Amino acid sequence: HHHHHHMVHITLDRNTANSWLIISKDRRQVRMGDTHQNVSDNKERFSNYPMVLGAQRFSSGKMYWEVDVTQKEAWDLGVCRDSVQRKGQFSLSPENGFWTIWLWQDSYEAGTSPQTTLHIQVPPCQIGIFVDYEAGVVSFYNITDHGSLIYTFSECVFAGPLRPFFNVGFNYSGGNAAPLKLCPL
Ligand SMILES: CCc1ncc(CNC)s1
Repeated sequence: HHHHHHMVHITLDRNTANSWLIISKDRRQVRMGDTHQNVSDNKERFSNYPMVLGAQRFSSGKMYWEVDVTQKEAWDLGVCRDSVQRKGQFSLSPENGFWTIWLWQDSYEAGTSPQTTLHIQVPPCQIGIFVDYEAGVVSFYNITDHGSLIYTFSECVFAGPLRPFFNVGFNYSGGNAAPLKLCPL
């Protein structure tokens, strides 16, 4: 792909984070803590899952960023509406305001309803995410495999400002402690 020139500097919004997440001082890395991280509760925090939003809001244009997923067993990445539900249980789907892919139990899937099997021959260490607001497109690229396409959501009905979306996943296994990292331009 040739989307690299739409690169945007994404930073994480502490105030949206689940209370067990640890966000680095530069706001470019997030990982699961082994306990509550001693923050006050607020209506923005994702309560049920280890999720956090980027600070940036997009309502136009073309945007591209990259995320490092090295050695993780489970994660969700993509974009979501600024107004997605924060509390209680919910599915990641466009009907609920999410445009996401994930890794879970050694398989990759796109967050459609129902979910779609992805075909990845080279497990990615870094994922590229491309958003074209006007076109209604969210695309995912395998940086480890020369930028090969993973998945395109088209005909997207964003219906609001978009925010970068992250889930570090649970760490029940002891094999999923590694962080998500926003990679340099
Ligand atoms: C969603 C908040 C959490 N409660 C317990 C957690 C620890 N499990 C890996 S994370």
